Amino acid sequence: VNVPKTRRTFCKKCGKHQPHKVTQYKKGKDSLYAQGKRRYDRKQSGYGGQTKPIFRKKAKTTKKIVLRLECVEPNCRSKRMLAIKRCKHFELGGDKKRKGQVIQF
Amino acid sequence: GVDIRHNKDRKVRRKEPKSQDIYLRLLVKLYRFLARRTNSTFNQVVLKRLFMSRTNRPPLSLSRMIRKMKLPGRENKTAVVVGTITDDVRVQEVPKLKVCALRVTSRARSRILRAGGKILTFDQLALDSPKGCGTVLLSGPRKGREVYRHFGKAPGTPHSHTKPYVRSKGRKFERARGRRASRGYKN
Amino acid sequence: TNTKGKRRGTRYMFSRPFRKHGVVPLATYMRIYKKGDIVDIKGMGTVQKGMPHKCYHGKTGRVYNVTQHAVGIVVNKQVKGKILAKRINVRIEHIKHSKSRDSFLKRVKENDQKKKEAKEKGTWVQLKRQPAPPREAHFVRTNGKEPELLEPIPYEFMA
Amino acid sequence: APSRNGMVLKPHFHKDWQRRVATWFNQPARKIRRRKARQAKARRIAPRPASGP
RNA sequence: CGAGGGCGCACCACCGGCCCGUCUCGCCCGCCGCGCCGGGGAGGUGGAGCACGAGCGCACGUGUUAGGACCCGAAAGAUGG
RNA sequence: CGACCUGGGUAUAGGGGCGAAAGACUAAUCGAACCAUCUAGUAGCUGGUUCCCUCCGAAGUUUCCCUCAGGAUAGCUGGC
RNA sequence: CUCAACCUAUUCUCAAACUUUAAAUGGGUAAGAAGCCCGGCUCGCUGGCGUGGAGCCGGGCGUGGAAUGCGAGUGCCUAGUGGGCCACUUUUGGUAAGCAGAACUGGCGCUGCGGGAUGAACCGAACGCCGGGUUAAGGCGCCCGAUGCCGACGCUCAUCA
RNA sequence: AGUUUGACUGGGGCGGUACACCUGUCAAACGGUAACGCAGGUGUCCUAAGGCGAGCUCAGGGAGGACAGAAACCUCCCGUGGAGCAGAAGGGCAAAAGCUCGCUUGAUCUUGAUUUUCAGUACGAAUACAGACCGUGAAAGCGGGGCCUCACGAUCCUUCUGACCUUUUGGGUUUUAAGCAGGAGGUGUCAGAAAAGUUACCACAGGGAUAACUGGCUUGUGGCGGCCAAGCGUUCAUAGCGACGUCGCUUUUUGAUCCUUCGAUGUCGGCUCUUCCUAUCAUUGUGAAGCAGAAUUCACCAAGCGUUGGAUUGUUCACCCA
RNA sequence: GUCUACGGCCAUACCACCCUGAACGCGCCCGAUCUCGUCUGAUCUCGGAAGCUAAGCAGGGUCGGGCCUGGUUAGUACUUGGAUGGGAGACCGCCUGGGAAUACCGGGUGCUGUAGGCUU
Ligand SMILES: [Mg+2]
Ligand SMILES: [Mg+2]
Ligand SMILES: [Mg+2]
Ligand SMILES: [Mg+2]
Ligand SMILES: [Mg+2]
Ligand SMILES: [Mg+2]
Ligand SMILES: [Mg+2]
Ligand SMILES: [Mg+2]
Ligand SMILES: [Mg+2]
Ligand SMILES: [Mg+2]
Ligand SMILES: [Mg+2]
Ligand SMILES: [Mg+2]
Ligand SMILES: [Mg+2]
Ligand SMILES: [Mg+2]
Ligand SMILES: [Mg+2]
Ligand SMILES: [Mg+2]
Ligand SMILES: [Mg+2]
Ligand SMILES: [Mg+2]
Ligand SMILES: [Mg+2]
Ligand SMILES: [Mg+2]
Ligand SMILES: [Mg+2]
Ligand SMILES: [Mg+2]
Ligand SMILES: [Mg+2]
Ligand SMILES: [Mg+2]
Ligand SMILES: [Mg+2]
Ligand SMILES: [Mg+2]
Ligand SMILES: [Mg+2]
Ligand SMILES: [Mg+2]
Ligand SMILES: [Mg+2]
Ligand SMILES: [Mg+2]
Ligand SMILES: [Mg+2]
Ligand SMILES: [Mg+2]
Ligand SMILES: [Zn+2]
Repeated sequence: VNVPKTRRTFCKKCGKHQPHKVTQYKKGKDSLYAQGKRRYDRKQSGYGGQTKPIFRKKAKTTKKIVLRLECVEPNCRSKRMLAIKRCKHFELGGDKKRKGQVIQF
Repeated sequence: GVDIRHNKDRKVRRKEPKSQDIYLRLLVKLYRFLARRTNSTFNQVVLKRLFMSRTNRPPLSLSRMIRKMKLPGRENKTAVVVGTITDDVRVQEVPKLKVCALRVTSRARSRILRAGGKILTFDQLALDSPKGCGTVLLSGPRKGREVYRHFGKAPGTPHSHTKPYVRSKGRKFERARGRRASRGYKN
Repeated sequence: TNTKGKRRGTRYMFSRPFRKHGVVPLATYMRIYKKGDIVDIKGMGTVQKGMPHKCYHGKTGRVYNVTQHAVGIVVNKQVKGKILAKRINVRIEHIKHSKSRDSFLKRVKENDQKKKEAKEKGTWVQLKRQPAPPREAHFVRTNGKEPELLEPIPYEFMA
Repeated sequence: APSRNGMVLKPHFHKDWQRRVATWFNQPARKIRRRKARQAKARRIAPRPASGP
């Protein structure tokens, strides 16, 4: 799919439709001090081996793309997450399509 | 052969008190005669309530009895309850009531008598009105019991507001998955 | 083994009648539906919005709610050994007024008129419908003409 | 296996509890022994208060 | 006996009302702390709620469960000899 | 007449020993001895489950489950 | 002159995954008192309009508005079961099967009894202990209850009837 | 050293996925309805192929026009859709839902209700509203994704976003952490364990719920017959045969099934021995011939009697010698 | 008796060809300055009124096609329920009720609402 890099959509802080910058959300780095990670490290230390399941049975080939909208209002930089459907190829602000054009020879 | 079904032949109802209380059995003997030998339907209702179990004879508070006897046209009538009359400490003034009950709490009895009221047992009521004339036959709240909060549709079904059976109440006891949209679903 | 698709087995059920395709006639949008009237659920397939499920095609219900384009209908549905009153939102293209209620409401007004006239005039008239009684005794005239004799025809191989 | 409506019960009887069971058949005897010791102590401290300080 | 009429128990259906959470809208009030303070309203919606208590203790029955667990039954595993 | 047969004395002990090797032998037990204990181990599997009369009286189907010899669930049953 | 294709008007034969038409059996709803008809009141909804809609408050109407039958409503707790099988009919795979798989009703399972010699299911009929009467399905040479009727009319000879 | 090494399944394995879904049919004119039933499809794709508005008409054909032809573009006429609408199929659709333009982001922020599967649980998907903020159009309106039916995912954990929000334990400040609300990272065995083999050295609990051997149903296949008679038979359908078709029987073949047996019915062949069957090889008595005789072939009554010795091979079968 | 504007049902209204059309109307028609769109004032938009019913439109016609409605087909096909009916079967008959569809043969060829005109 191809979503433009800018869209005018509802901003919850402004309470109205505003222009937004559109980027692709990427998962942040793990904290190592999240409570679940702290519990995992304590559980794993010592003898006993692997104490939690390791999935290793992958079936999906795609992910739901998440767009991070940022309100371009200078005072309100409020962010939001929109999920769109699954797609194998994702393009941000790519070239648009034209109808009456000659396909490359 | 006859094309009939026999699964509803035997009607399930109390034909006698399951209690062995001989004082209850004596005034069951009294009202069994009254129901049979009069045409009063009051005696039939009183007799069938004498058979009834305790959960089917809930206590009647003083406030509820006062409220039902204060309705227009019920003055100088005998409030009859087949069960216990219970004191209510949420009422401040007790009017002059004439009551007939199976049991009356010690404090409810003292309050009624101080107000100038009268308390009758069911044999005194039979003498005072064998046909049950001039009476207000009252009942306690039948569904005012904790079991009825758990009865109904299952708690895990939509639009059901029935209490679940939990050993303890707190934020860790049956509040996550199936109770809020943030944990799976809510319904 | 059967799929659970919402429109499985509705190939003819939602198809338009022969030479009745095209634009939906506008009087179907001009019918007035109020709370409490009886409506048959058809389910035409030209309009894909507000379509009732295939189990409600041919069922009759009672309107309980009116919106801009649809109505809410309380319609009975039989599920195994119990019947339970479903409430469905159906756009008005897929419903029409049930004439069974119209016929009965007509008969009520006629009955109340007939009682009113009979009381003011001094008569008693049967108002209940009675089932078709046994035929009365009558005379059949031959009109001087003997009944025509009928005999079974001989067999022959037609073709 | 759960059956219809009920309470999720978690009995703590997975740990060989039958080998550590305290019965109380010596409770009436313990009350007698404590009572006798109380009386003996009061006799020992003759005019002093029987309870203590 | 009795057409009609009346007060209506319990309970059921429905409509209102009140309490806590959370939204939306909006205007007022309080004062030793004039505050990034405190209180209040209307309209939806979430609660195992209120709406003149019904529980507690004891006994019995049935059902479910943890225990050797209705009775008998493995191939095995472990500790020490 | 030999890498021969054999007594007695010694050494090696159980996931160990010993094997010119067959998973052989290790007290009639060996692809892990025997003894006691943990232990009445667990079993969705097989077998059994003790007096009389009266009344009512089924299911082998729905949905979910590493579910298919089992359960939960609805249904059908009885009792109050 | 002739044969093709093409077109036109006809003609033979078909369709579980074709169809104009279109049954039988079947599915839903209605057959009143919570109804009908009068007046009024409320609304922040709707709006040319005292307009619409809904709600509420009074009043008057009983020939109780098809047949037939039946006393209903409602709650709690709950066992067993969750291998099924058979028959008429419809029906899928298979050459077929006492095969495998569906639909409907009934049955067996859980069920004895009369008959089919015999038999889980067929036909009749379902059951407390008995006497008398009468039947069902089926029978009435003898086994073996009952034709030991002066039964009626035909058909049939088989050296595998 | 510990543990695991899915399920369904006309036994199991191999093969497939009938394991989560969608279309038509089965399906017996409501709905529902099975098999490793039939014909197929899905794990995507799309800033437009989403949302409005406007203007147009599509497939195909006929007739014409320089190059230009059977297909290049232009023109007229006919054209109920015979095209197109992303994809499988079905439905639907014509100043449409198709094509081309213009403007856009309703594919946004929210609370409930409902439908579908259904236990009337969830997820997914969908329907009708209500409250915001927008788009488009002159407006009525239409739009909170794709014309409809499919295109997907719990707890725990992680990660991001939001409240000048709550807690962070004697008080305060600040980092940090925990929380509340909403997205995402996924479990395809798709209501969601973290998982390779081998055993003939094997073990146990069971199973005739389930295979290997008999028996039973069936008889496709095997075997043996019949009907018709185009032909073969120097001629001549039928002495002897019998193509194209068609009707049967048999259970000495092999399948099909899984009813009995898994707290056991000893599983091939030979040897030995008895009996039975007839669809008769010989012998007895016969009929027919393309029966001169001899020999042979066909058929009838017929199972009384006989049907052998050996080489090779475990063989049954086979083949050869006599 | 008709028409116009807006319609309801959506062919008894459609399609092919022919004839007639008074009056209003509806059109065809004339032009591009403005408004507005085009490759093209053809369409659309605008400004008109010389001419014409040739066309559209209306009415009528056709042993017209279609469509609508009847008869026939036909108590046929199929079918609910029943039998210890028949038949080796395949299937068939009867009892009890329901009951079609072609071909073929007839008739018909828009009704109508609101508002506003014309018709001696
Ligand atoms: Mg019984
Ligand atoms: Mg309420
Ligand atoms: Mg229980
Ligand atoms: Mg035991
Ligand atoms: Mg182990
Ligand atoms: Mg070996
Ligand atoms: Mg043991
Ligand atoms: Mg078993
Ligand atoms: Mg079967
Ligand atoms: Mg059984
Ligand atoms: Mg039974
Ligand atoms: Mg029986
Ligand atoms: Mg018998
Ligand atoms: Mg027999
Ligand atoms: Mg008798
Ligand atoms: Mg006999
Ligand atoms: Mg005899
Ligand atoms: Mg014969
Ligand atoms: Mg059907
Ligand atoms: Mg159906
Ligand atoms: Mg358009
Ligand atoms: Mg909105
Ligand atoms: Mg849509
Ligand atoms: Mg699953
Ligand atoms: Mg010849
Ligand atoms: Mg078997
Ligand atoms: Mg079987
Ligand atoms: Mg043996
Ligand atoms: Mg033997
Ligand atoms: Mg012979
Ligand atoms: Mg014609
Ligand atoms: Mg018939
Ligand atoms: Zn903003």
